[PDB]
Amino acid sequence: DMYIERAGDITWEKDAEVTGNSPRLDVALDESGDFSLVE
Amino acid sequence: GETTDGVYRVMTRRLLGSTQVGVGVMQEGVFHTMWHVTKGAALRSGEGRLDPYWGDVKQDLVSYCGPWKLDAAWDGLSEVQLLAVPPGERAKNIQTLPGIFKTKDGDIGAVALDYPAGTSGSPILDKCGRVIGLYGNGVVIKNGSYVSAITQGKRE
Ligand SMILES: Cn1ncc2c(C(=O)Nc3ccc4c(c3)CNC4)cc(C3CC3)nc21
Repeated sequence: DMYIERAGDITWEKDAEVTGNSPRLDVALDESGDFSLVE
Repeated sequence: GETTDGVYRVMTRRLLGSTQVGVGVMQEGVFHTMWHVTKGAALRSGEGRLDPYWGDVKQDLVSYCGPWKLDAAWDGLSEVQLLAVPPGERAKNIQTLPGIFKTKDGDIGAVALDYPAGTSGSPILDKCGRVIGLYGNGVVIKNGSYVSAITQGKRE
């Protein structure tokens, strides 16, 4: 049986760690909500 | 139980110790998470119970106690913040600029950050702190890395 625990407020924090790239990917979504790359 | 607005961890005691299977957003008395996290099973918050209200396996979203309340969306221009809640680690905001998932039904946002599968359900925020979607459903790219979509529900 699953249970929930509070992990904090939801706020935007200025001066946060800025990382990660921005890629454009051609994808497909199946009936099961599972993504797949299209080529 | 506790129904204060905020971000929450979704845990399970079904395995060895307490394992984090995901994350979710409590907003306006409704707990929003990803369907693959809870599978539509009821959740517990202390002595209290949270029963499913809405869910969809294709969208991969589920709401508890009421209908989906999160209606904000990415503008397609600005940098967002993944409020990552990783297993055993403290909540941490990571500012990033999303990419794009181009599909046959329109384009969606996409955050390229590397976290364990148990981080699924963590909200993605706009500059106002509004939840523009959940992190945890996407694809594996050429280098084995995971790129998640920005998944938002519909508000009626
Ligand atoms: C690194 N990594 N490897 C796998 C994963 C997944 C994942 O398996 N998501 C998932 C699973 C089942 C289903 C759906 C999605 C939707 N249909 C059902 C999630 C994340 C999140 C942190 C980003 N990281 C992963």
